[PDB]
Amino acid sequence: QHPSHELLKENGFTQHVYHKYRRRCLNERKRLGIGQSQEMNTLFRFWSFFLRDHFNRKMYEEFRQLSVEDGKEGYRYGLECLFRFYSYGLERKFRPDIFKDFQEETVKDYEAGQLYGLEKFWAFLKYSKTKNMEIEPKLQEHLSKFRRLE
Ligand SMILES: Cn1c[n+]([C@@H]2O[C@H](COP(=O)(O)OP(=O)(O)OP(=O)(O)OC[C@H]3O[C@@H](n4ccc(N)nc4=O)[C@H](O)[C@@H]3O)[C@@H](O)[C@H]2O)c2nc(N)[nH]c(=O)c21
Repeated sequence: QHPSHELLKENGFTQHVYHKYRRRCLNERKRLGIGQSQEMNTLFRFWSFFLRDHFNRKMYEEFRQLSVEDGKEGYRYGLECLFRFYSYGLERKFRPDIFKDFQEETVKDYEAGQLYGLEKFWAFLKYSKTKNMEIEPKLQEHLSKFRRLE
């Protein structure tokens, strides 16, 4: 029924349906204001799921850009979506450039006094089969807090 749900089905993504849906969502974000469009929220959640299995760089960059913007104004649903995309998507297909972004946004989340991102990162490490991942020294320190909860 909802365009996000059509777009998420088996070979259900079409460009004209997505372009229409996106534009309305982004239009309603500007008209009503950040964090005040529920249709925009459906797009954060479409992106979180879609990009796990049909990654596209430009769509990823808008997702990350718009969710980081929302997060600084105080609306964290997009960032929560972003962090799930990182944690579940990098488990499907590891991409070292996306992994570096994941580290950058997690260290930012933690420096803001939040734990949602840091826990998704720890959870990625517990579930992932990727080997010889390079973890930033700063982030390695913050994760060191969860070893005590062992
Ligand atoms: C099996 N599992 C558990 N975790 C992570 O480990 C910690 C403890 O897990 P849980 O207690 O069960 O969730 P919890 O209640 O604590 O918080 P939560 O709200 O659930 O965040 C997670 C949210 O992912 C959404 N969602 C769900 C299903 C799906 N297909 N997509 C989703 O996107 C959904 O919305 C969900 O709620 C949490 O950090 C949790 O994320 C994992 N992480 C990775 N990479 N892979 C995993 O196979 C895995």
